[PDB]
This record gives sequence, structure tokens and C-alpha cells, in this order.
Amino acid sequence: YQLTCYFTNWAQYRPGLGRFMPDDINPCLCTHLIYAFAGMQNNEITTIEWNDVTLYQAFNGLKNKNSQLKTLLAIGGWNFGTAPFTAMVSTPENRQTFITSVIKFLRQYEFDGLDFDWEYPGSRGSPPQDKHLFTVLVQEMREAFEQEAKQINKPRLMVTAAVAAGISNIQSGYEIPQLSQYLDYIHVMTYDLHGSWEGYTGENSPLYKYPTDTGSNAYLNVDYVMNYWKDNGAPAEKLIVGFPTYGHNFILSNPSNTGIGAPTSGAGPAGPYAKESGIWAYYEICTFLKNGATQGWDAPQEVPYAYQGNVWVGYDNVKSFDIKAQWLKHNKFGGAMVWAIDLDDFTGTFCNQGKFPLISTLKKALGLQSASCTAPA
Ligand SMILES: COC[C@H]1O[C@@H](O[C@H]2[C@@H](O)[C@@H](NC(C)=O)[C@H](O[C@H]3[C@H](O)[C@H]4N=C(N(C)C)O[C@H]4[C@@H]3CO)O[C@@H]2CO)[C@H](NC(C)=O)[C@H](O)[C@@H]1O
Repeated sequence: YQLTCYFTNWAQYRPGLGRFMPDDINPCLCTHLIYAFAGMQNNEITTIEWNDVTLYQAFNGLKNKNSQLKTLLAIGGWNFGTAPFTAMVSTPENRQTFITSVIKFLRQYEFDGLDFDWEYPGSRGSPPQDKHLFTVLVQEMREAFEQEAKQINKPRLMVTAAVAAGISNIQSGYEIPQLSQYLDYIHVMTYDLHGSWEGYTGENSPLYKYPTDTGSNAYLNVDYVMNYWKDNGAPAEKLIVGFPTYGHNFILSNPSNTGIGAPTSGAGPAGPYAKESGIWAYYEICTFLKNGATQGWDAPQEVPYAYQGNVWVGYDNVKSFDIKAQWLKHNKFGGAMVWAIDLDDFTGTFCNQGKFPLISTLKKALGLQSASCTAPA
């Protein structure tokens, strides 16, 4: 199995114990590390933070401590939108300009591949032709990577993609069988499945449906989403299950109505470290639990929740990560990806469960505890 972990270049700005840099990553924890995010300018890949080059160096330098570790650079993200992707795929000349720039960039900065995070082809402003043009882009990149590998006599750069979990988004976004042929891995974003936008409490990454999930709501779980991708043409072995080390929080409309599907009035408070409205990092959730919140367990969905006063959070813990890991193995998927390494309790000081408790749970369950960890020759 793969254990693929995303690092974010804005974690560096968090106060005190929240500050997370590339050198805070245990090089032995994950099989793959992915750097979020690169941007785009004039159809070429670019940095987005002032110190990205320094951070790339520290990030890829982790490979000097683990000979088997591979790194990728993710381009895009939710906030990036679609406009630059649409313009880039719109002409073969623009795609060539992009692919050329990517080969140069990855080789220059010592990344082992590119993770596409276009959210998403065919939606959020992206026109219908982008569904097919995305397949074309990925194929051209894969083939360019194959050709480059042989011309310079080095291992081939990887091409992967982070992909939608929403059924409507998948249908308008991806030619699954064709896309699957050229991607090395498919990073399925099986989280953000519920949020305050719905006006009631719901889980971030439930494994199964809740009894009340009717109609299209029955699609809002990890099991349905992974199987949808599989049944519609993606090989299980290339499919990578999404694991969140954060939760979504809510303001309860009634403080003593605290179950799944309880009325909410909006997003819950930003955390004191990550400072993200409606989102708490796992370690931020541990503070909530320490401060007296009542622990809940969503039995049908195999995930925890917690509440105190008018604040409710749906999230994942060691227990739920373990349950999902076992399910993943039973279903013979390629492994797990984690958003994000910097949101796990990396210091170990918040949750008292050891350093990186959530990702460590996956490392153990996926048979990677004895994985080789030695500097390269
Ligand atoms: C809100 O202020 C903090 C900080 O936000 C940065 O934006 C990022 C956050 O909103 C991320 N959310 C969480 C819960 O971490 C968000 O994460 C998305 C990501 O875009 C998607 N891509 C993937 N994978 C697997 C490739 O997974 C998804 C995750 C989880 O939903 O990402 C946005 C950025 O897209 C700000 N940064 C940028 C670059 O906009 C900024 O640093 C801000 O201060």
C-alpha cells in the first residue's frame, strides 16, 4: 500500500506550536509526500509563496534521509479555481508550453512527479469540453514523462491527480477509464462530504451512509465514492482513499439537539492555530475534547463527533482511521492519502497519542511499520 501525505506551504504562518515546516516531517512516516501548492502564470507552472524554493529544497531534501521516499508537487487546489487550467488546455500549444515547463520545474527542484489538483474540469466555471481536454492533458503529460525519462536515463516522473468525490462533479469532470490508463495514482478526495452549507450537522468523511441519507445523500460516504470510481473504470490498485486530519465544525441551532442531522445556524469557530472558519485541525479538536466537550460516536458511519454548548464538530480519530484502513485493505485499493500532515498532532502535545497519531495509525495498519528507512547511497 501507498501512504501519501500532503504538506501545505501556508502551515508556516501558524502561531507557536502550529507552525509547521518541511523539516518537521518525519521522513519515515509516509511513502509519498506531496507539496501543496504550485500555481500557474502564462501557461507555465510557478511558485506561489515567496520562500517556496527554499521550502522545496528542505522538502525534497527529506529524501536524503529515506532512500525509498518519493515526492510530488501539487498544482492548483480549491482556491485556485479553474480559469488558468481552462486556458492552458484550450490549445495544444498551451498544453505543450505547460508540459515543457513542468518537466523543467520538477527536475530543477528535485520532485519525482506532478499531482494535478484541478477543482474541477467541467465545473466551477470550467466548460464541458474540459472533461475530455483533461484526459488529453494527462495523456500528453504521461507520454512526455515517458520520453523524457529515456532521453536523460532517469526514472520516469509520476503523474497523479486529486479528484472529486461528488457524483455530479465526477460525471461532468472525468473520462474515468481513459484517464485511469495514464495516471499513476488517483487521489480521491473522500472528505468535505458534509458541512455547514447544508444547515444541519454531518460528518466530514463518514465510511458508510447514515440511515437518514436518502436519494443523492446516500452518495455522501467513503464507501460509495470509492466504489463509484472503481465500478466506472478506475482500477482499484490505482485508487487512493482520502483521509482527513481535520474536521468540520458547526453552530448548533439547539444546544441540546446534538446528533447527526441536528439543525445548525452556520459554520463553527476558526481554530486558534489554523485559523480556518468552520475547520479544526485534529490537534485543535483535541483541545476541544480536553476542554470538556462531550464525545460522540456515529456508529453507522464509523466516525467520531464532539459537542459543547452550541459548537459541534464532525471529524476522524485513531479509531475511525483504523476502521477505514481495514476496510481499504478488504477492498484492495492502492492505499491512503492524507490531507494534511501539518494538521495531524505532529508535536504529540495536544492529543497525548504520540507524534503524528493519525498518520502513524495508517502506517501501522497498512503494513508499513517495518518499511525501510535509511539515507540513500
Ligand atoms: C483559511 O485560511 C487559511 C489558509 O487557507 C489556504 O487555503 C487552503 C485551505 O482552505 C485548505 N483547507 C483545509 C481544510 O485544509 C484547502 O484544502 C483543500 C485543497 O484545496 C484540496 N486539495 C486537496 N488535495 C488532496 C490535493 O484536498 C483539498 C483540501 C481539503 O478540502 O486548500 C485551500 C487552498 O486551495 C490559503 N492558501 C491558498 C493557496 O489559497 C491561505 O494560505 C489561507 O491563509
